[PDB]
Amino acid sequence: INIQEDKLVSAHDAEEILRFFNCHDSALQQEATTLLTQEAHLLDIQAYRAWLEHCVGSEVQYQVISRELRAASERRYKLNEAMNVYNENFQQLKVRVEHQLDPQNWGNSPKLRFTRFITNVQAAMDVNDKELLHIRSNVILHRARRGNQVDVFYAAREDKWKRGEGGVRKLVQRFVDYPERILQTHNLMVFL
Amino acid sequence: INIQEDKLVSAHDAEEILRFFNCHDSALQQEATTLLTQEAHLLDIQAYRAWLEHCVGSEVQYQVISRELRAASERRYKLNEAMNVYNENFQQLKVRVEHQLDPQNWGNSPKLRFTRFITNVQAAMDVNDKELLHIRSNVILHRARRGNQVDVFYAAREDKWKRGEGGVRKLVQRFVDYPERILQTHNLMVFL
Amino acid sequence: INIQEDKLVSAHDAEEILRFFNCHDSALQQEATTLLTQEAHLLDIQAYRAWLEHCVGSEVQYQVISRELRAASERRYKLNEAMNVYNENFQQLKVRVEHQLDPQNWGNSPKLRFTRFITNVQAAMDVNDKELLHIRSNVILHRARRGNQVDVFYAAREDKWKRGEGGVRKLVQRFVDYPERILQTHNLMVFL
Amino acid sequence: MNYNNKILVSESGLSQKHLIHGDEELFQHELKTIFARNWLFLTHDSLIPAPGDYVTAKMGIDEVIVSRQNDGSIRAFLNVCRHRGKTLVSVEAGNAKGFVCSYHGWGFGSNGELQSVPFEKDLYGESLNKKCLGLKEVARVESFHGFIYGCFDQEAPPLMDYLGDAAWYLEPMFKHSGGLELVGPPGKVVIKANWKAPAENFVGDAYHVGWTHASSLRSGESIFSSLAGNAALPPEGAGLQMTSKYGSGMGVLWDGYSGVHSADLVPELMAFGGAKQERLNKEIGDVRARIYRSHLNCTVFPNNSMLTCSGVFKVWNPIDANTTEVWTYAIVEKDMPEDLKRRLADSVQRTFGPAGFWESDDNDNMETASQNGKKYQSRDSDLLSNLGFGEDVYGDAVYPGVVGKSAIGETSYRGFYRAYQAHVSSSNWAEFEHASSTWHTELTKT
Amino acid sequence: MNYNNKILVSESGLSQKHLIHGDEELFQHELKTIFARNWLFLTHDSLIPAPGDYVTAKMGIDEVIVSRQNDGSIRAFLNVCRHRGKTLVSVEAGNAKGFVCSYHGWGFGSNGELQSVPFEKDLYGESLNKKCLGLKEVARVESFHGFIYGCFDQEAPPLMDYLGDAAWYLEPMFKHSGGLELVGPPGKVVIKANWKAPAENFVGDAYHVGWTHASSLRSGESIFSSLAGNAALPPEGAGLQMTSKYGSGMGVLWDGYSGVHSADLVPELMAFGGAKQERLNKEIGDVRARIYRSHLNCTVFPNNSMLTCSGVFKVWNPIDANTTEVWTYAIVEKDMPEDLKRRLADSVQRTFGPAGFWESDDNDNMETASQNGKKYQSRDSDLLSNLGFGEDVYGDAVYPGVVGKSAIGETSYRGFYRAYQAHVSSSNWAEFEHASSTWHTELTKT
Amino acid sequence: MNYNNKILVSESGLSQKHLIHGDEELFQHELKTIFARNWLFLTHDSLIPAPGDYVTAKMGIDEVIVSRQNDGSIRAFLNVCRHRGKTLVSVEAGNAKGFVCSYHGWGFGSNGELQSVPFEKDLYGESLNKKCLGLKEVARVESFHGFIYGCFDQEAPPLMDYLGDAAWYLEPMFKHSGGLELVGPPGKVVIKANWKAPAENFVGDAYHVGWTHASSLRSGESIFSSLAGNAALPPEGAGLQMTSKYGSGMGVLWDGYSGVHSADLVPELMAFGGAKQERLNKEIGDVRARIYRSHLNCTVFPNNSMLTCSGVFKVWNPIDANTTEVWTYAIVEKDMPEDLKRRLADSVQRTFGPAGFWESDDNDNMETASQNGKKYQSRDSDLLSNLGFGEDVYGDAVYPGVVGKSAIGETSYRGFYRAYQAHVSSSNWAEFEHASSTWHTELTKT
Ligand SMILES: CCc1ccccc1
Ligand SMILES: CCc1ccccc1
Ligand SMILES: CCc1ccccc1
Ligand code: FES
Ligand code: FES
Ligand code: FES
Ligand SMILES: [Fe+3]
Ligand SMILES: [Fe+3]
Ligand SMILES: [Fe+3]
Repeated sequence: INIQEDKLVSAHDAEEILRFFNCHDSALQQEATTLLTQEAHLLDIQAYRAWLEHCVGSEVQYQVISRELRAASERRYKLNEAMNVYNENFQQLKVRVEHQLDPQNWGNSPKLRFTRFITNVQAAMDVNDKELLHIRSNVILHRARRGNQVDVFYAAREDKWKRGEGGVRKLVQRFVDYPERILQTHNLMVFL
Repeated sequence: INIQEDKLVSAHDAEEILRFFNCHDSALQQEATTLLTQEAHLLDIQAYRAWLEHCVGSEVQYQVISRELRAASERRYKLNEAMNVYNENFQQLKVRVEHQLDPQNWGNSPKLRFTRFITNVQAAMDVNDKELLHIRSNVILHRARRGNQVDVFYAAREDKWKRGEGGVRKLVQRFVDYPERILQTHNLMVFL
Repeated sequence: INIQEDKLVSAHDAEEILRFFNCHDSALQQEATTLLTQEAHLLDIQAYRAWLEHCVGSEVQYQVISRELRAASERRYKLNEAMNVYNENFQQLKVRVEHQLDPQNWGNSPKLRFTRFITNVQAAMDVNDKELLHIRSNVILHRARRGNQVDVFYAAREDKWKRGEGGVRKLVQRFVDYPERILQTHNLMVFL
Repeated sequence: MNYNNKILVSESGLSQKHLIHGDEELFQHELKTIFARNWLFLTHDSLIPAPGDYVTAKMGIDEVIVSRQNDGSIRAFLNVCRHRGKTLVSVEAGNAKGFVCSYHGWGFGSNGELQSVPFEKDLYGESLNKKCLGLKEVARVESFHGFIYGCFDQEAPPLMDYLGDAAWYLEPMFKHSGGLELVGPPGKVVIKANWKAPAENFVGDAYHVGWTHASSLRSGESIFSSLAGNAALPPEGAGLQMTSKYGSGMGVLWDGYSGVHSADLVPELMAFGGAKQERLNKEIGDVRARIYRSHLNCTVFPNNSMLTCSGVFKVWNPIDANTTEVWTYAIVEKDMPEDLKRRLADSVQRTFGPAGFWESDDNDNMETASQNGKKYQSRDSDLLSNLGFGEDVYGDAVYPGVVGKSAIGETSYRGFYRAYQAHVSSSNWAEFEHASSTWHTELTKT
Repeated sequence: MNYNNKILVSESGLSQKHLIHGDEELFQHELKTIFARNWLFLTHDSLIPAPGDYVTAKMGIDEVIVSRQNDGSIRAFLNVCRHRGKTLVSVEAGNAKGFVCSYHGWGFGSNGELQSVPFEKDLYGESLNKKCLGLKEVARVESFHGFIYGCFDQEAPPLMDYLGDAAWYLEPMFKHSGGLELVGPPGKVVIKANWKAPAENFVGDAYHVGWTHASSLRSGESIFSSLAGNAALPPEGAGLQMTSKYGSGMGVLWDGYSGVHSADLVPELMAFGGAKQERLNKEIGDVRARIYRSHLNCTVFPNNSMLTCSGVFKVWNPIDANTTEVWTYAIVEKDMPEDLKRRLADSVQRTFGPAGFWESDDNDNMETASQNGKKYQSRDSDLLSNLGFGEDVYGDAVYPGVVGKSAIGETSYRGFYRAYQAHVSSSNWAEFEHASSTWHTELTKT
Repeated sequence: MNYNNKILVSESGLSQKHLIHGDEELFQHELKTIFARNWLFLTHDSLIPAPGDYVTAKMGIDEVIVSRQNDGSIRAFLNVCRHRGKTLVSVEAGNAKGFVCSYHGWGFGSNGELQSVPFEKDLYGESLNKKCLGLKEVARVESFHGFIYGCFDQEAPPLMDYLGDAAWYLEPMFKHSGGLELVGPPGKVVIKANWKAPAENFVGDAYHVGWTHASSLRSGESIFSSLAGNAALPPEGAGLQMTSKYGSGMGVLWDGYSGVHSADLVPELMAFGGAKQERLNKEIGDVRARIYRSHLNCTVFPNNSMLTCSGVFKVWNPIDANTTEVWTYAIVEKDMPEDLKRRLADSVQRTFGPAGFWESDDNDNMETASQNGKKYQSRDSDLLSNLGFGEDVYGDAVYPGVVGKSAIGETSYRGFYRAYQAHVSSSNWAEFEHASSTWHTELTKT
């Protein structure tokens, strides 16, 4: 992509496209689909400890940003473009997991219901680190609670996964640039 | 999964996870995807007789439950936990199909529009019955009618499929625990 | 499908089913999935020129219809059944792309956010033109803008794709019969 | 709108202004004059049988906690903390000796009393008067053969008197059958209709069945199936209609014990009901034993409906003028075999539940009829309920109430709306009584 | 708010209170004083040409059935059953001799009469007065060269008089061209704008075109394209603006026969319009033949708009103060070749339909302008429409109406809002007339 | 409702009618008597430091553009075009010398002046009075140590006087620390609560912390963690509560400089705050230097809240009675190392942002408490805020304002609601003053 010609495309997005158009490995796309489907299953059933143990690397950065709305022509205002809804290391994810599992988390009674839909999976090995797997995928996340509360989240996820303990591929980075600026879902207290 | 440690996980959900983490067969996942995509296509075009003939086993149990909201700490109140939105054998599904096709079903004019999105497909042969296929998948079901009525359903489906007439794999059990307690979709008159 | 028996099924829908139930080629389904996932990625990042260059054939017809609501029993009233929300050749798509990229398209500042979910992919080579690929797929398209505007589109797409310049498979026809009669999304200014 | 003067329902209940299904100001007024004044269905003994058992229920737009006391009685309380008004209970059913607020931790007993306040001694000292801080209690809670109703108005008639002439019809199934159980949990679905649309339909609408439910009648192979597409009229003497002083009413379809149930339950049910009827002949007489095994479509004013024998039990919970939350339970006779009870419950939900194919037939009818009540040219239009007018009787030697001796008519619409109008135009029960002193005469005119 | 006294539109239509785009009480008042009083677009002959053909249409928030009678006339009726108020017709178009209600099966004729009632003899006997139970009929239905309008108010002026001075401008294209056809079905989209926002824009807003539509002008290569980004002002004499007694008005852009159509249709259209113009010179004179092939942006008060030559035809159907359902049809000249008609229709939808790229340019403008009318600090603020004030004329020897002899101005806003205010402050047509007896003098002051 | 007479808040602020959280008419009245009258938070110097820098902000339901002028001052204007009312600016922040409307292209300066009108000479000639067409300006804009507030009412007290006795408590952190910076952009989330629910919680609710936040306290390992599940009461002298004439108030928790931050920041923060405190002892005295490093939970009336030391900064933007848009920024001390500032900002969002796990604990509490205010049986019920009443003082030799010398109580609720009621029942500032001439006496009764 020439971003001088395709004027709406960001440098970051053009770079990410490039990594998937090159070496397409069908087997890798399939492995990635399995990995993400199993991860989503563990999260949907609220097996948060299993998710940490089986899916999340010790060196993880788990990050979801919210980007301030700026003019397309803006070129002078250079203050913090985004805030971090999440920007968690492993210990910080563990804190969030303990918070979910705490029997005095009143918001979790009656039990929440989660349903995740993972689509558009793409996978490519890193060029320089042949043990680093780039995986892109989109998620629709449906959360239902308390009779008539229904919140639906939509996002693209840029992941890096790497083989860890026992040779199991685990998440070492997730980056989400959340597409809605003002959340209409009461909170973003879900693991995208 | 240790459900004593992962306190939010039900015994049932932990059991279902276990069946998919074991023998992963990529070919089986692909067959399952085809089976479910073709089933969804027949339903989307409202070919309900074809769906029965091609997708539904004579011994089917087609079940969708709605679970009463109970305290996470509840241990004494032991009355019926759920009701059956659907709990149909083949003849009962046939009744519902005839109701859909009846020319005096006024609600079906003008013709409804259905669009189904099937994701997160997992498949595993049963351990004891090597002819029984377990298939898990999630569905978003969009129903549009009468100009401005739009209802979107979200669910996880636990299926069992088995080879029947002519060697065709057909649904012998579908179980859905509907995630929204109070429906905001006018009814649940759709085949999940 | 016998549409005399399956009374809710249209002749067109029955014909489309038939093309996918015949020769199933798993490799073709996979190629189609890659093709559509890459197309959706280019659109999501608003690389509209790249989309035209890499995904759209010079002989394309890109068509989205809205069908007037008629009685299921209607047999006499024979005036135009549908209008064209889109019915574009390549040059007309190019006009729309230039409109998106124009720096005086005020509606595009701040930048829009798109997320597409492509599911239910089916693929079959044409019987008579062994270079024509039929691809069916469903899309959920999420568009977010201006803080709190969120519009979600749902559709089934009937595509034909054909090898063009450099042997690259490109879209030569997309047909969508939009399922909602009255749009509740402000407009249909998205590429389904 | 001046509710003292505005004729929303014409004399004898012959018509109603269409706006009653759409007007939000009137809906707000109904919260006061209908829902805060009248008896509303809460639960059944079978759902809270043991001390500490509780459920949540709606009463109008309010939510209440309904709790079995240690002494075997039932008390009901607003689901609202007496401190800063947080919702106390977030589940639908359970068992507990009390309820603790998740905001500041105040603890209320199953008896509604404020029992504990965190760090009371250190914070409030002796200054907090907990005796005056009990949960806001529903003034009246009474039982009709296990079916528990509540009323916010201390001045209401006892539930039995409130049922009026309808009680006589319900007793064979509710009492003389040995008793009913409510099978929960209920299905719950929101529809875009005014609560009065399904309430009026269940109270007295046999006319709609053959046409509205043509597809369900034809497909389900039930006992009332000869009616599909108005192919056949019920014969003379096929049933009757009734209504009562406080608004409750019902249709009676003789002998229809298998109701809407598909042919797969018909032989079993018709055998069971017939066997019990033969026993009841000796106890309550032939007519009343026949009523036991006859299909009753009933509304207990204002918003509780049922189909006996079919076993359908409904609450039309009001949300706004065009929004209603429908709760659907199954009723079964206690002495039915457990396997039959299970299949009957599933069949109730199959036909009239969230995916009830019969209930779906009614959707557009009730939603559009309600929504049209908001449309400018329809607000002041007249909904008609004149079918059978001038042929109703009162004080019959056999069948009590205002009675239309025909299976199909609008007798029960008239009594329902007469009571509705008398409530809407009254400030209290005494005024309702004054407005109702010639209720049956008004209904039987001409 | 007291609508008799409240100045919502200032003298000469020079400004309007911003609240008019946001106030729900005023919206409710408009249902009475605007929509129930004035002429509203229903359909075209070309969409219901044969006996039995019908469509549904909105009239304000009400829905009507519009039916071709056996005698060739058209009658329109509320889409509401006379029994218990269910919506009769659930489709948008078709052909039928009558309509049967899906609730209790009452059958109405295409002429609105109650023709059949299931089991009438057995149920109602001879007591049902069907002659008094016909569908509620739209009092007035008239045609302007095939374009069918309805009015609930029997007292309204004939449609032709109601069009007033605007009729003269429309006639060359609507009448002298040989006639137009409406190509359906329409696109239908909900926008979050008050109906007055697009109505005012189409009636008289040429000023916005170069800036709002900069991207569409630059990208589409149409005939008005020199204006993109206000790069160029239309020369003197490029057009004019007009308005009329009953609120209708339009802009005229001389010779712009290819309108918004992309360059792919420009040569064909400019040839076709020019050829017909040369024929019309001899019949209606040079000026009027030129008007035929000139681009008219017009609103027929209150909520029907069009762009002639571009062929865009709009209904802004009111839902609430910030919600409007936009219906978009194409107009074509009957004697155009069929292939040109097809491409013109697609081009209308391409530019101004549900995915109309021109129409999308207007979205934020109309939605935010409407929504700001609800904001506290803006309610009492003044929307300005003073451009060109003091330069309008009336009674011109060539161009009738209140006329601004310039392509860009706010003449038509002023006449639109003068009529609007006169209606809002009046209880009936007689009062509107009294409030309008010096309408043109008010518009041409200073 | 008659707001002159209606007792919405009882004497001494001891209780409030639950309807205040649900009543839409009262919400509309608050737009006038609360939001259009009082000081509302806009932005910080650190977010618009350079000439031309601007942000958008809400003031009540209105939106404003807040712009740094060439002279270093800040001016704020309604985000509404003076022509036909379109929203001028669609982004949240940027740098520009002016703003051009996308409808007809009118150009306004950063100083609000109408600077350009497309084709002004050709269209308006000399008749357009641009000097009278500047953007509607916010009458009052003032700074409290870089924190910029606005007020629509020219008659308001200066911001410093408006802060009243609360200013003394804020100064050590806001002024004597060397100054704070606001780290943007804020998180933005809609909750289904009345704006008063979180405002009252931040102003004076220490009671809820141990119970509401039990899981966050236990899981996060913060400094206030001994309180999880009400396992322990803060010792005597652990803190105090205060309130002020114009409604602002706060709790003070002695020494809690690491606030809600997880153990990963505790040692660093406690070292940093302690070091600066030792320097401040010599400058402002021991007590005030201790206040600097003490955790303040504060609401600046009406709808701006903060937790100092935790660094949480909140705007509760009103949408309707049960809808609030929550903006969450981080505050940091300017002289903190940049890496600490970055981690502090992330930690603010981790705990109290859109996915703030502490903030999530409060969701159901505030949403249900607000929504219950609409329920019929709760509207006229009394929300209690009597904890600590009869033990507050005024005019203390060390701690100014109405002060409760205990860490946990409802002192600040009482002062908040006393000011609220005085505003709701007053037509202007003079009337508020008259209604407040014995404000502290009322609060310290018994
Ligand atoms: C027999 C089902 C039914 C339902 C409602 C009213 C009457 C009858
Ligand atoms: C020429 C397009 C147009 C549209 C509306 C108003 C004026 C002009
Ligand atoms: C310490 C966190 C907190 C929040 C609100 C009110 C008081 C205290
Ligand atoms: S709101 Fe229930 S304890 Fe405070
Ligand atoms: S409502 Fe139409 S027939 Fe009864
Ligand atoms: S509305 Fe802003 S320039 Fe016209
Ligand atoms: Fe029915
Ligand atoms: Fe425009
Ligand atoms: Fe809190």
